Amino acid sequence: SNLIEVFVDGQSVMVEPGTTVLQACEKVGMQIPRFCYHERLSVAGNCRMCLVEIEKAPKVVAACAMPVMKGWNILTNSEKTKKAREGVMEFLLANHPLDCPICDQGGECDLQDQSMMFGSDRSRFLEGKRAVEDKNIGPLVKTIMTRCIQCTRCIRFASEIAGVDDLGTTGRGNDMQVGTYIEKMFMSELSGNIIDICPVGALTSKPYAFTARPWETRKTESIDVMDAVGSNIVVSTRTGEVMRILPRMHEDINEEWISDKTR
Amino acid sequence: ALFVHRDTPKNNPETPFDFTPENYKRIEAIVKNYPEGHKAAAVLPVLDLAQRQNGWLPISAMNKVAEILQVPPMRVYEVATFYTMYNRKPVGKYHIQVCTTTPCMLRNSDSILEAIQKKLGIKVGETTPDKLFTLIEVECLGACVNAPMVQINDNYYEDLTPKDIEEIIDELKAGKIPKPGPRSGRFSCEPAGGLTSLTEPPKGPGFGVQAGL
Amino acid sequence: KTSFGSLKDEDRIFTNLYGRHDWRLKGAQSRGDWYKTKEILLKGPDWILGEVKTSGLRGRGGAGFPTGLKWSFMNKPSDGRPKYLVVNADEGEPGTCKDREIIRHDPHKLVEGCLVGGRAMGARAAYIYIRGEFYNEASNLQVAIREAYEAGLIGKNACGSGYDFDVFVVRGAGAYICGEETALIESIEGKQGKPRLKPPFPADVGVFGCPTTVANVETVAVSPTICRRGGAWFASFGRERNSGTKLFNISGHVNNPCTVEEEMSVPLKELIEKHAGGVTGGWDNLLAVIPGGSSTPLIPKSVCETVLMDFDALIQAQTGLGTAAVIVMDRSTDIVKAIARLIEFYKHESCGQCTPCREGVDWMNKVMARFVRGDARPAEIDSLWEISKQIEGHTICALGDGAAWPVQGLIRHFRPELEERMQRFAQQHQ
Amino acid sequence: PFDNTTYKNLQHHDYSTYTFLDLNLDLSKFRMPQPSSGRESPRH
Ligand SMILES: NC(=O)C1=CN([C@@H]2O[C@H](COP(=O)(O)OP(=O)(O)OC[C@H]3O[C@@H](n4cnc5c(N)ncnc54)[C@H](O)[C@@H]3O)[C@@H](O)[C@H]2O)C=CC1
Ligand SMILES: Cc1cc2nc3c(=O)[nH]c(=O)nc-3n(C[C@H](O)[C@H](O)[C@H](O)COP(=O)(O)O)c2cc1C
Ligand code: SF4
Ligand code: SF4
Ligand code: SF4
Ligand code: FES
Ligand code: FES
Ligand SMILES: [K+]
Repeated sequence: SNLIEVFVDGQSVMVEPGTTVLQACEKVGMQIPRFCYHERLSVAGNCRMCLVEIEKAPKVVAACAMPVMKGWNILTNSEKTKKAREGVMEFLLANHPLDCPICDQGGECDLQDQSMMFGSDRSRFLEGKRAVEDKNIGPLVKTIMTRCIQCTRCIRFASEIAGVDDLGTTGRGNDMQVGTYIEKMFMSELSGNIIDICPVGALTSKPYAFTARPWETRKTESIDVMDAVGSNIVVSTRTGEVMRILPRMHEDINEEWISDKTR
Repeated sequence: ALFVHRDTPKNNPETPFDFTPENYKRIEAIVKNYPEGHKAAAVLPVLDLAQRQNGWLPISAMNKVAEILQVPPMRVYEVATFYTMYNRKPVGKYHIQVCTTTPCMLRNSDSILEAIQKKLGIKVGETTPDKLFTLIEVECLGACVNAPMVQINDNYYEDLTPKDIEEIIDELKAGKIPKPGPRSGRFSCEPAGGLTSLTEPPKGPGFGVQAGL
Repeated sequence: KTSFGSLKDEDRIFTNLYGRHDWRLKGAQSRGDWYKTKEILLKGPDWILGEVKTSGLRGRGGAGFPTGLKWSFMNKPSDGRPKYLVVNADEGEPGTCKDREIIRHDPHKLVEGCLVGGRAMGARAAYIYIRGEFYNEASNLQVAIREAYEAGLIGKNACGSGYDFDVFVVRGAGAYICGEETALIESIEGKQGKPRLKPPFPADVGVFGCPTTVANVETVAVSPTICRRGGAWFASFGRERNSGTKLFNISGHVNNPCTVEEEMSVPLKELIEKHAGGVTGGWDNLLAVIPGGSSTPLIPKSVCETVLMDFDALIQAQTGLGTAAVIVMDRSTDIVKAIARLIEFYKHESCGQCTPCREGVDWMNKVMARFVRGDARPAEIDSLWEISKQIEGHTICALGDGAAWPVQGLIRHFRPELEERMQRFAQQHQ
Repeated sequence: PFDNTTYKNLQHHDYSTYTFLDLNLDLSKFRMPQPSSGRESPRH
């Protein structure tokens, strides 16, 4: 074989060559915080949340991209790893709008959860926040780009899985905006998965807008009958009333996507 | 300067734009410069050539470039919006650019900018009513030992004074072209008090070559 | 040797640096260029790399990486992909103008270095990336490349050596971030100037996925002279691990701003007093010096007296040699406004890919505008130090460190001035 | 003769807006054929 031995917090595990630090930590049972990394999208490495300190090395590496080699010890809960996570989340929340009560992502927001779990507890920001002009991409996805953190999952999904090539990043520096640069409607058969894979409330569901909250919906696993694929789904209801339909993880049929007719 | 486009009557996808045949030959030379399978690598020079033909980039050169090079137009939009040398708005005939970074701000480029502003009667980012000048403020332009300096189109005007640059603007308003160089006694980059180094003639070929070569 | 400085005119590599002689092929061959290039290309890539390694040459881009090992990273048998040399002539760093003079006045030295470097690692071609604003310099370089092509020095059967080597010139579109090697590689390929991550290094995956070596103009244009005069001759200047000569650009509040070649370990005071004509107002009027352009932290008057201008003598003085661009500010300089202007410059020329630079450089721009106006309390000085520590070391490329370093240098050397300005505003306003 | 005063870079005062691309077009007939990746475009 070709298994190499790596150490996660001193625990020895076997990994294949080319395996990143994030996958090794997932193999031992640790979940690295991540924003721009998705297991089915390409590796981008532009959010710097997955920074972890390899011991005997005075520079944190990106766990979502850096492969492991023999003898590497990964300190997933060291002091400088936590300091790096706190600094990255401070920079992420420097310009975020105070829109949590008016947000459809509230209660199921990734940013809120790892800010409660890995971020700091108060703010040192004192200046004016930025504002981004909202774009229209269709009657299926509601777009509020003041909440986008430029994670570039839109572009990767539209360029690799949807195969449309209609989303991009126009601008430079702090004024970089994810959009289409013109009044163009992103209309494909898989246009709800960008709602699914947006870590923030920038791309929300237009028919679902302002209807329920994630902590109260009862989730029941069911089977899609719209097509012959047999997609496994979750129907989330509220007091005997169907509210929304989400995909289910099933690597043999519909790995984590569904068509928008199902949704 | 916004990074989103609205279809104005002057800037729409139906705006006529096409390459002249000699520009088509130059475009084919640009494409032939790059390896096969990577024809998308010629987005920058073809777009620059389209700007030099038209003077600015509407949304008809970008989709023409995307059709010619067989790329998605979103990538051409990304390239046009990323780089600062691409004019998505119609600028005047002479694009004056004043560099106000620290090596130029130490040598009083603000006096030059103020003299230009109160000579032309406009401000930074504004054009003249007759569409002849456009004054914007840029970063360092690689002539910091010749500070202060401005750049007009492809011409570098260096070691300027307010009176000298007022005369330069007057020369441009008369239709003449000035000499693109330093305006003091120095020629390119030497000290103004004469050559401190390289006063000896160069030794020519065969000097100091090691043995066995 | 312990005393350094005052390089003789026979030992300067860049003759016709000031443009006083002919820059074309007749003027190039009358000075020593294109001499015995067939023997250089025939002696072997390993021989050329050994001559570069023995010279002790470090990267003149600003990193100071040893060029011999970096060029020896490409000495591997090809897996069918072509191999490329990419010469970077972006030169967007403030204070730096040496590569512009090298392109404008000595293009034949650059293309001879391109041929030698291509032979040194078996490169197929050369993609000289030049700045978008350097139109006349790029045109002069193209004229010289045409003159070399028509004489058979490069192209098919290069210099009668049987080696195949092309030289291409591409032009940027006004982005300082494109000066970075991986960002330049992405910009050549028809994408934005967003830098890649390492690994993969450019020797494994570079332009078009091929093996690629990115090299500065100043570390390329000396390779023919190193291979002709000898590695030990180049290593006979400067201290240990700082061998060779260097182009220095003195600008700012000086009597004569100029670009001058000099030995590596010349004192800064000797360099200023000999080639720049002195500080405007005398040496007692000196306030601060930025040693290596805007990426490196400044040093005050007291430190600046007895510091040599090489890598180690500045690293031990908590700064860097950088592009070897000396910016001089006398006592009439509002130093806070200058550093705020530098932070604004780094704010504008940031690609925005990775979030610590994209957010925190604007953050320091805002707090530095407030510091220049004096509208602050002394706690946000230490808060700004913490922010600059949070950026430095958590970014994709090295623009984050290059924007964090001047803030840290200004804080460390001039916190009393910030405090008195801020308390003066607080007294006059309330 | 040995001159150290006259600026010899006087060719760049007569450069138009098409000089670089015309020079590249002239050079395009001297260069070797480019390698191919086996496909016309990455999305083909
Ligand atoms: N010259 C200019 O205009 C500017 C220069 N700089 C300077 O540039 C420096 C930062 O630039 P970097 O390229 O990030 O420096 P450094 O981290 O990367 O490395 C320099 C070169 O060595 C290569 N390298 C380093 N370690 C390697 C390894 N283990 N294996 C293979 N290749 C390896 C890199 O790929 C690169 O080509 C700083 O010193 C900064 O002051 C910064 C801004 C502007
Ligand atoms: C933002 C940024 C801009 C840079 N710009 C340049 C440049 O204009 N010229 C240069 O030689 N190096 C520049 N560098 C340094 C390069 O990354 C790299 O060190 C250099 O191109 C090659 O170094 P070498 O001299 O060892 O070949 C820049 C680095 C960064 C992070
Ligand atoms: S996206 Fe998340 S953090 Fe942002 S406003 Fe919505 S719930 Fe709050
Ligand atoms: S809208 Fe959401 S998924 Fe798209 S780039 Fe922004 S944060 Fe990422
Ligand atoms: S540090 Fe700034 S310029 Fe460099 S990759 Fe990150 S966002 Fe881009
Ligand atoms: S998850 Fe690795 S940088 Fe974003
Ligand atoms: S700082 Fe103005 S040209 Fe460089
Ligand atoms: K979402």
